[PDB]
Amino acid sequence: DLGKKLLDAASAGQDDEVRILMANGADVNASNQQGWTPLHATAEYGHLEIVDVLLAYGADVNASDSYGSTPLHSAAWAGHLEIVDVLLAHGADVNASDNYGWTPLHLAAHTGHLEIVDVLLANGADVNANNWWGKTPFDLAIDNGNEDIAEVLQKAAK
Amino acid sequence: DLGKKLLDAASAGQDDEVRILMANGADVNASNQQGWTPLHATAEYGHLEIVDVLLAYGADVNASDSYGSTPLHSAAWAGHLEIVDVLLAHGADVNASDNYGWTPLHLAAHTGHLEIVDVLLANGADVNANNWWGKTPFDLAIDNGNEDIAEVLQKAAK
Amino acid sequence: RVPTYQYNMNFEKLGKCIIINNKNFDKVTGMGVRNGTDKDAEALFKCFRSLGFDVIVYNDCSCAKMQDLLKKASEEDHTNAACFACILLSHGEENVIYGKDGVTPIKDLTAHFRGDRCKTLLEKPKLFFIQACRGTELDDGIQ
Amino acid sequence: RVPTYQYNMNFEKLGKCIIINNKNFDKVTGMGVRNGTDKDAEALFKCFRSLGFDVIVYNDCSCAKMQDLLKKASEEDHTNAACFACILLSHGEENVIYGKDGVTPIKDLTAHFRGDRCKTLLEKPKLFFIQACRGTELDDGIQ
Amino acid sequence: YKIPVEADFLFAYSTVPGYYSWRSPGRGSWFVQALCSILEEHGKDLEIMQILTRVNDRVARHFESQSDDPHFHEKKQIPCVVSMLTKELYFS
Amino acid sequence: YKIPVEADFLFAYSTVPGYYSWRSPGRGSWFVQALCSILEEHGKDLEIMQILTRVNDRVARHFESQSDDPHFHEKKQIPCVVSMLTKELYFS
Repeated sequence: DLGKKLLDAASAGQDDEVRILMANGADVNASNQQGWTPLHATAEYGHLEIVDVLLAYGADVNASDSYGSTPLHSAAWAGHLEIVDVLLAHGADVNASDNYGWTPLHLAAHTGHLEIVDVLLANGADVNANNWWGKTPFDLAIDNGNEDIAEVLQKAAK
Repeated sequence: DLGKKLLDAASAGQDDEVRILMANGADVNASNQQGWTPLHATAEYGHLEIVDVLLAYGADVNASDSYGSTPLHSAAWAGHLEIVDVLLAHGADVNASDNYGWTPLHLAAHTGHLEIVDVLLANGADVNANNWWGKTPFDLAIDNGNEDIAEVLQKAAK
Repeated sequence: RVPTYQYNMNFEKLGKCIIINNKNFDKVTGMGVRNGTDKDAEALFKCFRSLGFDVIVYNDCSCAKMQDLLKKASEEDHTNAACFACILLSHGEENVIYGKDGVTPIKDLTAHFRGDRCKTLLEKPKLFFIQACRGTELDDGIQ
Repeated sequence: RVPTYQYNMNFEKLGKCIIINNKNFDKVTGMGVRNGTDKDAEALFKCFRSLGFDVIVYNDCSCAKMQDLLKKASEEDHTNAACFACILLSHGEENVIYGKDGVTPIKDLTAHFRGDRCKTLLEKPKLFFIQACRGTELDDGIQ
Repeated sequence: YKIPVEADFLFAYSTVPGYYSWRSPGRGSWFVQALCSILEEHGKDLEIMQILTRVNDRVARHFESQSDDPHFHEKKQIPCVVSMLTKELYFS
Repeated sequence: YKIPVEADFLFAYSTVPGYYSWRSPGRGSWFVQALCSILEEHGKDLEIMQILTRVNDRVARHFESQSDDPHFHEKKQIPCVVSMLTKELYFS
C-alpha cells in the first residue's frame, strides 16, 4: 500500500513525500514484482537526498532485483557519481554480479563514466571480472570506443 | 470396412475388385468423411464400366458430398462425356447446385468441354443459373476464354 | 483463442481462392515446361476446397489474363465472404512472376486488393501463396 | 503448446539483445536528429531485459561500428543461449539503414548470423527488429 | 477512425528473396507438397502462422535436391512468410 | 541431414517496403511504443507471431499522424513481419 506510494514518490524524485511516507511507517525495503526497490529507483534516477533518507531508514544497500542488479549497478549505469560514492560508503558490494555476470565496473566501462570507473577501482573493483559472455570491463570499453577508460583498466590489471 | 475398400478400388479403376466387393455386400453408397462416394470417384476419374456397375447396385445418382457436389458435377468438371450421358439417363439432376451455387453447366463452361455443354443444354440445363457470386456459365466461359462455349450459351439464353 | 484477437469468420462463405497454374510458356520467354505443376494445382484445389474456399483454377495465363482476373476478382462483391486467397504457380525472378508470355510484377497483381481499392475486403485477410523462384541463388544447407 | 513444435528454450540463458540507437547523424548525411529515440531505447531495454535478454545498447554508431558489433556478436559463443535479438533504431531507405555517417545494407548486418557462418546459433531463432523508414510513401488510410 | 490501406495482407512465398524455388517433376513443388500436407491434417485446427511455420520446417527438413550436376546437388530451401495481418486467422 | 542456411530468421519491420515509418518526437516511434506495450503485458505468455500481430493491429488502429502540412496529415502505418522461423517461439 504505502509500498507502491513509496516507490512512486522515490522514482518521481519527491523528497518530502518520501520523508512523510517513511515517517509514517512505509517499508523501506518495499519492492515491485521485479524486485525493484526505492533505493534502486533513486540510484538510477539520481535523487541523492532520497538515497540518503532511505539509507537512514535502514534500506538494504545490497538489494538485488529479479535480474541480479543492485543499487550500485543502477548508479554506475545511469552515471551518478556522488550516489556511487554514498552507496560504497554504506557497504555496497563493489563486485556484485548480476544474472549475466555484469559488475558495476562493467556498466561504468560500457557507458563511459571515467570518474565512476576510478572510484570503483579505488574501492576494490575487480578489473578482471568476466561477465557471462567472458567479457571484462576492458573489453566493453574497447567495444564501445571508451579509450581513456580502456587505458585505465588495462593499467589497473597489472 | 468394405466401404473404404470399395472407394479405394473404385478410385483406382479396378473393375473386377469393385464387382467382387459389391457381390460380397459392400455398401454401394459408402462415403468418406467428406461425403465422397464410389460413384463420385468413378465419375471424376472416368471409369465408365465401374459407374455402370455401381448404378446397377442402386448407387444414388444424386449423392451430394460435403461441398454440395454430385457425381454429375464430377463428370462435367473432369470432362467425361460418356459418363455425363449415363448419369443423366439414370436421373441425375442436370441443375444440381453445389454449396457455392455451381451447376454442372458452370463446370463444363469453365473447363471448356463444349460437347458436355451441348449435352447438358439438351437435357434441360439452366443457362441463366447464377452461382453464389452472381455468375452464369456464360460469364465463366468468357472469363476463361472459351469463346465457342460462350457463343452457344448466349444463343441458348434467348 | 480470445475472439477480440481473431479475424471475424462469421460470414456466409469463407471466400474465393484463385489459382493461376502456369505450366506451358511461350517459346519467346525461353522458359521450360513446369512438370509437376498440375499435381500441385489439383492438390491445392482439394485442400483449399476443404477449408471452405470456392476454388477456381485458370491454366497457362498470359500476363494480361492474370491482371484481368485479379482485377475482376477485386471488383466483385465480397461483403458476405470472410477472406480472399490467391495462389500463383509459375516461373519467377525477384519481385516478378511469369505469365505465359512474359513477366509481371507481383505487386501489380496484389495492388487491386489494397484497402482503398477493394472496399468489400477491407479489414479482411487477403492471402497470397506464391510458388515461383525469386532469383538464382542456391542454399547449400549446413549439417 | 505441443513441445515438438516449439523452439527449445531449455538453455542457460535466453540470449543477447543488441540495440543500435542512432539519434545524431553527421551533417554530411543531411539527416536530422531523431527526437524520441532515447525513449524508445530505454523502453526497449526494460522490456527486452524483462523477457530475459542480456540487453546492450550502443549509441550513434557509424556504419563500420554497426558492422563490427554484429560481426563480433556472431563470433561469440551462443552455445548456452536459446536465441539472439538485434534492434535497429535509425533513419532508413528501402533495404538500408543509416549509420551516423551513411547507409549500410540491412542484409550485410544480418548476413553474419547465417547458419553456415554462425554455428552456435544454428537451429535457434535470430530476431531483427527494425525501426527505420523503407521509403517515402505515405499510407493515407481508409475509414 | 482509419485503417492502413496496406493492412491485412499475408504473402506466403515458397522461398526467400534472391533464391531458387525447387520443384520435383514427378511430385510437384516442395512448397506446395508441404503446404497441402499440413493443411490436410491441421488446416481447420491451427492459426495461419502456425500452419505456415510448420510448412517452413517441413520444407527445411524433409526436402533436399538431387542432381548429377554437382552445382545443383544436395541443396536446401526455406520459405518466407510476410505478414501484415492485424488478427489471428483460423479457417473455422 | 541438413538445414537451410537462411532458416530461423525473423524480421519485424516497423513499416512495409517503400513506406515511411512514423516517430513522435515526444513519445518515440509508433512501432516501438506498440511493441513495448504488448511485450509488457503479453511477452511471457504469447507466441512471437501473436505478439507481432497484436503490434500490427495496435500500430494500425491507435496511431494516426498530425501535421499542419496537409501532405503529412492523418497518415497511417502498418508494420511488416517476415518469418523464416521453423518453430513456434515463446519467451518461456
